[PDB]
Amino acid sequence: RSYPAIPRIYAETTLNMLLKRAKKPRVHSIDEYLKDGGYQALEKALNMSPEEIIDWVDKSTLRGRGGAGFPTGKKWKFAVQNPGPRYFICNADESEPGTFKDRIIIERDPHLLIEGIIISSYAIGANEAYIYIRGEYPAGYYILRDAIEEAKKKGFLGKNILGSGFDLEIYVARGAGAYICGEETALIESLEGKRGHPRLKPPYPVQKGLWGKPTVVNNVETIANVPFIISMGWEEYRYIGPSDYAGPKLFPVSGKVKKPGVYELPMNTTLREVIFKYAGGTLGNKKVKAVFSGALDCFSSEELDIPMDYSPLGFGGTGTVIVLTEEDDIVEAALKIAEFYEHETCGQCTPCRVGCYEQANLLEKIYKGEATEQDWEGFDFVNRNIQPTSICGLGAVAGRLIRQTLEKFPEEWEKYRK
Amino acid sequence: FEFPEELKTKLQEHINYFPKKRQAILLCLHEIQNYYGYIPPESLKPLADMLELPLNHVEGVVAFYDMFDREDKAKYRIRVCVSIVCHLMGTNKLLKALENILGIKPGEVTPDGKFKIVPVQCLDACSEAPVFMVNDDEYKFESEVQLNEILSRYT
Ligand SMILES: NC(=O)C1=CN([C@@H]2O[C@H](COP(=O)(O)OP(=O)(O)OC[C@H]3O[C@@H](n4cnc5c(N)ncnc54)[C@H](O)[C@@H]3O)[C@@H](O)[C@H]2O)C=CC1
Ligand SMILES: Cc1cc2nc3c(=O)[nH]c(=O)nc-3n(C[C@H](O)[C@H](O)[C@H](O)COP(=O)(O)O)c2cc1C
Ligand code: SF4
Ligand code: FES
Ligand code: NA
Ligand code: NA
Repeated sequence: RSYPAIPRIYAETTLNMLLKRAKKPRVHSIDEYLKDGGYQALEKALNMSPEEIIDWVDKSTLRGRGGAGFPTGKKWKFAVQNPGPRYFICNADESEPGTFKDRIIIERDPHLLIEGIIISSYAIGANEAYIYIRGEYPAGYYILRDAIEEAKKKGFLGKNILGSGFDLEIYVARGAGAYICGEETALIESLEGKRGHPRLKPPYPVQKGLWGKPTVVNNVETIANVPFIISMGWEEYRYIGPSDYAGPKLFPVSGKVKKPGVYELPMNTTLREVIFKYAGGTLGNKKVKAVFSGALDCFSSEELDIPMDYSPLGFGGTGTVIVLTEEDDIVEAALKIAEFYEHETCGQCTPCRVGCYEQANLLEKIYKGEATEQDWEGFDFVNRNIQPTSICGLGAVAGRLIRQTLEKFPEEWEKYRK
Repeated sequence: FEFPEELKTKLQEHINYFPKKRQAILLCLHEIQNYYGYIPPESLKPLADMLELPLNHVEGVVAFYDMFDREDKAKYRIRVCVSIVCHLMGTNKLLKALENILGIKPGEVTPDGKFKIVPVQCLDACSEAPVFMVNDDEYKFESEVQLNEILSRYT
């Protein structure tokens, strides 16, 4: 059928795995997927025990592609130590600034995700799975609904899948404008028909999630890896990139680069190589001033030689690379980040609620040169005090990137103080 | 207040889709906004009954989720990203071109009720900045001439 218009995001791969089809900016339906050996991994998995599938995913070193980098096999193991029923959730809320890696899987190769969801659901003994896709991805929603019907038609979903005795239905829920609904416990609250208010953790969803039952939440890109682990085996999967941070990774690159788009690269790729080797360097060959890792971290021009892996000295996060060049005002950019957090705090926690608002309100006065001495000292104080009592990662990091700009670009901030 | 049957049928479908009726609330509110060009306050009492939820639950959900609008009927929502990357790559040029063509600013509706500009956070098509949506359709802004063509397709 006809889907809503989607910008044709550039996609390029050195590995030809996650982007084997998704490098072409169009829907790949089940026949094209089946032509490339699609759903043969699912058939292989259904002839293995759930325990064996968990072991392979564990041994693969697969880590959470949603941005926290939690070991995927280890998450699954925690779930299956708890009595059922269990639920599997695909987090497709993708709302971090500069982060458009998941949407090109959903919109272009939806069967890669669906095959991933079926194998993972089988592995953890979940007979009911959910995709929660953000409201502002309507095309992704219709593409997934149609893809799931294709899968049903071919007997990859429903009861007794391929004579295995494994039953699965995948339900597609839509968000309605909240960044916070991507936080796994807020997502679960939204799936239950409520406001997206994060839950105090522990318990983690794997212990108490959807209707209080053991629940695995995994990112789109994480799940998309599962068919490759089963198809190749974990040993071969681990040959891709460095053996400690193995597998393909999607790097969404935007801002002041010549070739903005998504790059499928191994995680031993450096930040400098992503910008200059793959994304074609900077617009007008201007010097890199900073890289925003979404709204999470700010890297200076002195930090471009870091691996794009989940190591302590690594880039980590979503792999999101927003490039600022020498003429981009860091305080203006900091203001845009403050405005984001102001708009998205759910308000449950007092220092998050007032701090996200005050950080944005004071930084705007600073940017416009209307800040009193009190507002300056106020801004510094609130930036340092959004985190206390926070029950989710939003409050924990709402000041992080802006603090990093204060420490890495003090001369620019001082201009705004005088 | 009663839902027209063609709308009620869709709402019932969504309510029958998930294992529990209350899981359908966001899809139902999307469906209501799609039909009326906003959420009419009067629609929430009948929806609560179909969802078997208290009204105050349903009203709290509509208030929480930024896509739902109870204030302004608009046939077409021009969602304009005002986040970091689109701001760097020319959100202001896009807003200027929208005012030149339609005569309105963020938050405002055209006098015919056809177009409302909705400032939104990152739509995550940042490589194609600056980004906007017209209802479900999503585009890179190139120039006023290109924007005029795109808007010409919404009648
Ligand atoms: N992709 C996107 O669009 C967005 C991504 N993010 C990312 O979200 C990240 C923060 O996420 P969180 O879920 O708060 O991180 P986290 O590190 O607290 O948790 C990561 C995952 O591991 C699980 N986990 C952690 N400790 C566990 C334990 N002891 N037992 C069992 N399971 C455990 C959690 O349940 C979760 O599924 C950031 O790094 C950011 O990059 C944030 C917003 C949007
Ligand atoms: C405020 C907030 C928003 C989040 N949004 C998303 C999101 O859109 N997508 C996502 O996959 N993870 C998101 N996360 C991370 C999830 O809580 C969770 O770590 C992840 O979905 C688990 O999958 P993974 O282990 O495969 O990375 C968010 C976290 C926070 C604190
Ligand atoms: S830290 Fe902020 S976003 Fe997270 S639950 Fe508390 S108030 Fe809500
Ligand atoms: S910053 Fe506008 S789409 Fe991401
Ligand atoms: Na096709
Ligand atoms: Na084996």
